[PDB]
Amino acid sequence: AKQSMKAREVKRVALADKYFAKRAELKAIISDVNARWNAVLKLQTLPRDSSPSRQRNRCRQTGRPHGFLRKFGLSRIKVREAAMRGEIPGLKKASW
Amino acid sequence: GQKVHPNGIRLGIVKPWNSTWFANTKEFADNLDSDFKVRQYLTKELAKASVSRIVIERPAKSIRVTIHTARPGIVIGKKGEDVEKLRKVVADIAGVPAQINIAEVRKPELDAKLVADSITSQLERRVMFRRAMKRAVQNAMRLGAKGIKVEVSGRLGGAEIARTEWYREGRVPLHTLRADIDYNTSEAHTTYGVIGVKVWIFKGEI
Amino acid sequence: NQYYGTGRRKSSAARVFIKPGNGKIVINQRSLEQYFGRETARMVVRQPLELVDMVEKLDLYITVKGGGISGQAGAIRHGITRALMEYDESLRSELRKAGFVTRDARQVERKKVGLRKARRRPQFSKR
Amino acid sequence: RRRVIGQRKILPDPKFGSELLAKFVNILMVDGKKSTAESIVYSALETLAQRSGKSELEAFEVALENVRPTVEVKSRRVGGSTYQVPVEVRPVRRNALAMRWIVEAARKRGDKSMALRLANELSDAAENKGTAVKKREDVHRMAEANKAFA
Amino acid sequence: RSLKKGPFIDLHLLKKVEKAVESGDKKPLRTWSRRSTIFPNMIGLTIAVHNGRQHVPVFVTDEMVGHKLGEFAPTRTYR
Amino acid sequence: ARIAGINIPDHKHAVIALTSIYGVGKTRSKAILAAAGIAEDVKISELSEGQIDTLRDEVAKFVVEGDLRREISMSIKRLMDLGCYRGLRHRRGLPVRGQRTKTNARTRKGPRK
Amino acid sequence: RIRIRLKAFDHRLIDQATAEIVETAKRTGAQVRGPIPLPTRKERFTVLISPHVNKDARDQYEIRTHLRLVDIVEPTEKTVDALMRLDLAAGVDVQISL
RNA sequence: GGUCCGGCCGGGAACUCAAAGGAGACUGCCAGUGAUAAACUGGAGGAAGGUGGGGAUGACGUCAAGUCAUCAUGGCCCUUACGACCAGGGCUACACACGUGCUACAAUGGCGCAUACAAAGAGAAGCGACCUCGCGAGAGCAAGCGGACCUCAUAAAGUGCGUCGUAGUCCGGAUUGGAGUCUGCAACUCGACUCCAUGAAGUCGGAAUCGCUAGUAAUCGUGGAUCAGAAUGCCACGGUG
RNA sequence: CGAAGAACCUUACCUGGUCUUGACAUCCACGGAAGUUUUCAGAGAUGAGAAUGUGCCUUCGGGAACCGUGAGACAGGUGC
Repeated sequence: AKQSMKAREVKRVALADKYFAKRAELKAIISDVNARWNAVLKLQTLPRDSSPSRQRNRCRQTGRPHGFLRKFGLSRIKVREAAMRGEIPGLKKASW
Repeated sequence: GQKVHPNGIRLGIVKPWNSTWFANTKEFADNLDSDFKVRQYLTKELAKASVSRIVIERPAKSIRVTIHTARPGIVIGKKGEDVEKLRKVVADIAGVPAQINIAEVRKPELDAKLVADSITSQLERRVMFRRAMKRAVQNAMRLGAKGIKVEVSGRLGGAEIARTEWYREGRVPLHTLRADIDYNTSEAHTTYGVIGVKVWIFKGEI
Repeated sequence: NQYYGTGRRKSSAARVFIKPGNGKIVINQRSLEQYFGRETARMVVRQPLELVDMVEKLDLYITVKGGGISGQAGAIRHGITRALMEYDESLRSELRKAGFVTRDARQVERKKVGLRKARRRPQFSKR
Repeated sequence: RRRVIGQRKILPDPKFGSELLAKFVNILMVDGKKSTAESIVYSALETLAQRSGKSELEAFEVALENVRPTVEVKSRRVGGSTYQVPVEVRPVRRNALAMRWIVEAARKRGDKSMALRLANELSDAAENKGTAVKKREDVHRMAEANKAFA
Repeated sequence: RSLKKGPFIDLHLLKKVEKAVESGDKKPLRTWSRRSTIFPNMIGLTIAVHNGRQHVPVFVTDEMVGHKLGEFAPTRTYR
Repeated sequence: ARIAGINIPDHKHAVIALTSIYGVGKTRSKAILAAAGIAEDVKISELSEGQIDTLRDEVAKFVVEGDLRREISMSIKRLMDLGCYRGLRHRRGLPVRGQRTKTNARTRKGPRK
Repeated sequence: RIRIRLKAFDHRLIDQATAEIVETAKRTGAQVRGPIPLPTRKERFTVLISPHVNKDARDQYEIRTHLRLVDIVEPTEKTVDALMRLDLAAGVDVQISL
């Protein structure tokens, strides 16, 4: 994903905290898991366009939604490249 | 790819990684990204001296700025004012404080990264090409080494078609696992493209 | 107060503690047909042990865990050969010509990249 | 290949003991299921055992050691033949061929249960009829009728 | 396919209803909202649902609110 | 009886033959048996004088036969009249499950030709 | 009743880390433990070898991360050494929890 | 030793187990052969002999082979834009063709009961026991655990019985319909899962062609990652074999 | 196969709404502590309000963050 595409998502993840902080428990719990008709709807759908569902995440370093490894902050190329120069601890060619 | 260009299995057997820190399994990611970002800003503010290689050490409550150079004559600057400032930058990206560590000497003929960025500066001033890598390998054999083998991409005279710049002298085995293969990369930023640079010194046996 | 022999077979590793005696056949406070699934293997693995003779020189008390069903019965073989060298070496030798003092020289092999099973490289037709 | 092939240990039948009978389990192994195999074996043994004399090992063993071939045909351009030349096989591979053919022969029956199928087929091995036998009678027919060295 | 038991009533129909509880038909309702499932008061109207290109009016029936109203506009055409 | 829909098959288990009762199937069978307090070890062949009642009674509680085959097929035209996706896809023969009509869908298009 | 988690990648490092602390721990209590090594909480990946095409060749990396716990079971006043004063390593979970 | 028979309790560190540190195997030794060269064939001892097994190990090179779309970048071109931001659609069309997989065509079996043993990984926008409710998926209640502890987990084929009898069926599950579940604001083209029904084609595949030399093939599950939420995919682990 | 699951967004593509030193950067100048919850209208994108918070330092201007505007050098390009 290109410089711009990353950017899009940075601002999405930023705005996530302005629809998910105090707003978070509000958006979810206090608004779901029973409570619940034409009310619940228009409340919960506050923009439609920010929620953690809508977070596409990607890397913090080079983006792209394929290849991704959320658990470790790393992605396809950003394993091989880095690891080789020894920029990720612990990694070595596999032999389990 | 020719070979798999190995040097990360060779920090997996001998000599710790160049970014040793510990984190929890999903706490990894944060600690990760912050580090590679910090390393980048670090290498730019640290191109004033010849980078042998930065490495970092983080016990997750401080980070350690552990640049090694062939120009600690610049890294000091005047007293401790120099590096002081540089630490502040660190503090921004990776949110913890930092402490400066020593830069040791061993001659820029030794350790592969010295011999990289040097020949690269030459090439970006558009001189020697064939003779560029060569002068820096007669250097490295002069004192020390048990054989150096540089490889550098083609494009002699600045020319369009590449034809590989390859000279070795001595011995560099490149599959040894009692090994002492130093390796770093540079890339030039010529007015015609990108010349990848590769330096392989077999300093010793272990 | 016991005498041991090992039991290392393909994933199932086995404690084997001999009381010298005869007249038992127990394995896990259970017995063959109570502990095994009633496989075919378990009946079979009495034969190589009767060469230098058993349940007439030793009581069988076995406490195996982990690994396979067959692996298990296997592990008996690698335990009783081992407890049938601890009294004389005459035993041992006919256990090595039996090939069941030898630890199993086969073990489950890794999948590799490009392989769909442990050594099955995808069928094609593209020529 | 360098050197020549080794041999590989196989365990005989536990209840009656015959390597050859166990090599018949191997031949009947599909799905890898040796378990579900050890059923069928005894299931066919008894059928045999009642109806036939000899041993119960020689309800299979002998009966089969006469509808096993002694010639297999391949071919090569060595001898100056383009044709299928007889090959006197090792006694062990004698077995393997017949055992195999007999087992194809009970999945060509819909005579209910791979017990009852394979059973009555092997009872007719001593009676020398059944399309299991007739494969021999096609190999050895070719070879001796169209001999082209040996 | 399913609606769970949370069908979307939608808000961009909500607005329509309030401009349709004093008026029957007066226009083909420019409604980009597809994921509706409309109240009876709005049934009997030409709800012009958006189909990714231009809207198409839909003479709703009660059996077109068993399900989304988007489904009753083709969003591709085959020939 | 043979009840609603001609034939009830026999020479086989009660549950089985009950699966052949045009809208009764695997579960729905043993569910009538459980109801009517009766076994499946016995065949239908034996047709109990108890079971004979519950035949019509429990298949009368389910939508089955003509009744079901009506309603379903009434609803294939229902949507069709309203410009539904589910609708028009039935008259091209097409699926509604998002299936592969780039490659497959040879029960919707019929077989390879 | 004390879990001090020493957790690092390669064992040629965890053992240097063990050995700088484990000395004082000798004196410490009368029911203190040696380094209990646990099984390995292991990770390992496979990521695609190239910027494009194929998927029969991926680069395989590994990364053991075995988990020693010396421990200092049965508290004394001397615990402070091997807790804080002799350990602060980068590559190892420094654990000051009792 | 206790037992409220469970490593549940203390106790014992023997044992497995983990997994750090060693021990070892080198054609070293025995016989024969050979040139009384290496080596070869057998042999012993031994867990293992003669690249031990499996990884990682991609030579110098070739294909202007792929990748300006991870990223980098020389030039060129675009600049109230092929930029930029959003809603919807299209990425999962289709009248077709081809490739790589999955599931069957059956009693070496299917379904029903009960029952036999695992290995390796995962985890605080998590996995989620328990108990309650649900035919069920699962929901409600919530313990426990950031973890050889607890939750995922009950391994499944297998086995002993019950049956069905070689029928397109008691096989097989496609299609569709209805009913429902879950993640979300919301599953319309383009979600998966369950529930019941409907019940497909198919009765082992011409011509041809490929895989696979052993813990493999075959077959049977299991776990992971990406995952809000969609694995017959990939990636890994064992079972039988 | 890239794609370690493509419902929306992803997403480059298309149709429409819409913007033009900019969605994303640095640098210079101005205003305003940053901000907070809402209203109306719009499909939303947004656009304009309505109330409320008055931070770090000051030399009292300025800055340091941060937000809009202005002006350009530039910026953007998964364009070839």
